[PDB]
Amino acid sequence: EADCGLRPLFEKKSLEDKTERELLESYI
Amino acid sequence: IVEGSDAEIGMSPWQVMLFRKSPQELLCGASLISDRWVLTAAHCLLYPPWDKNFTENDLLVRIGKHSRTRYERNIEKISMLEKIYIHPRYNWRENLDRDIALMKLKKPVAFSDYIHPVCLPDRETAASLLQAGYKGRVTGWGNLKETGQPSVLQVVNLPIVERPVCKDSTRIRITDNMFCAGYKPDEGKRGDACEGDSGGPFVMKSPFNNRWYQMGIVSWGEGCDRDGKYGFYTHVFRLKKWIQKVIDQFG
Amino acid sequence: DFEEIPEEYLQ
Ligand SMILES: C[n+]1cccc(CNC(=O)[C@@H]2CCCN2C(=O)[C@H](N)Cc2ccccc2)c1
Ligand SMILES: *[C@@H]1O[C@H](CO)[C@@H](O)[C@H](O)[C@H]1NC(C)=O
Ligand code: NA
Ligand code: NA
Repeated sequence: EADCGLRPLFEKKSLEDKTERELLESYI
Repeated sequence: IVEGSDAEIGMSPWQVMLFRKSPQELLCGASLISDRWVLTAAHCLLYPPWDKNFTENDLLVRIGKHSRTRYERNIEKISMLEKIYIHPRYNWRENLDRDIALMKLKKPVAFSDYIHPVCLPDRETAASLLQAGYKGRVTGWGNLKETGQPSVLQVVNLPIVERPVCKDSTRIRITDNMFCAGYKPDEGKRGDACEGDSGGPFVMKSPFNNRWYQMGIVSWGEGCDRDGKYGFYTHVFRLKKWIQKVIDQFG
Repeated sequence: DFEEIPEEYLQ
């Protein structure tokens, strides 16, 4: 899908979930 | 999921529950990859050592769920299976090599705030993100401990482990179609998938395009959350040629 | 244990 992987309640609204930053910080 | 936490509402809208019709019970996790296709572990459908060999009519998939046991009226959607496809070289005899299966739904599911597909990785995204130390996220309604069950979907973030460490942790033969994840004993943090989480997704959020990709499928482990052991995941990208072939042929 | 699901899905 063109829209795959973008969550309606998070990415689509520019809201972050409580732990996704932990993932980003690991991508060094 | 051991040592995880309750998911937030809509945190994993691609999460799918594989549900046995009779008796009514959870069979496995799975993931939504389009309006008509669900991805899971082959061992969720076929595992002769445990007399497991499900046919389409044995099963339902429940999409959009949060609560494990409730019927989530007006939120979840329940779909029947048109056809199951298991990887032709799935190795149930030895080590679960190529532990992957697809399920086509009888009718497309409607997307909503709670139901939305995850991306499958391309070669570049896989090469970029499948690196030791990089963390992914595993979700499921499986056991909270090795030896009970959660009220709602559980989530845990876990780092990918160096291949030699994966290999040295087990007597089972590891292949390029698997990777392992979890913390080392010296790392102080914990967490793992467990029985019941089988077939669920290991996902990573690309920092390049801010989309979630499914890199792994919960496949196997020796115990749950044991020190010095790791969870093993089907390497989705390595098997993507098969995925595409099935979808192209039967879509 | 599991809440019963609508009959329509078991037919
Ligand atoms: C992280 N994790 C921990 C425990 C169980 C699981 C879910 N997979 C399973 O329970 C699978 C299904 C068949 C036996 N499984 C196992 O995980 C076995 N415990 C180990 C095994 C590996 C490979 C071949 C045979 C046996 C995942
Ligand atoms: C599993 O089920 C199918 C169909 O019912 C059957 O043909 C097959 O021999 C069984 N065992 C397998 C695939 O190992
Ligand atoms: Na070994
Ligand atoms: Na461990």
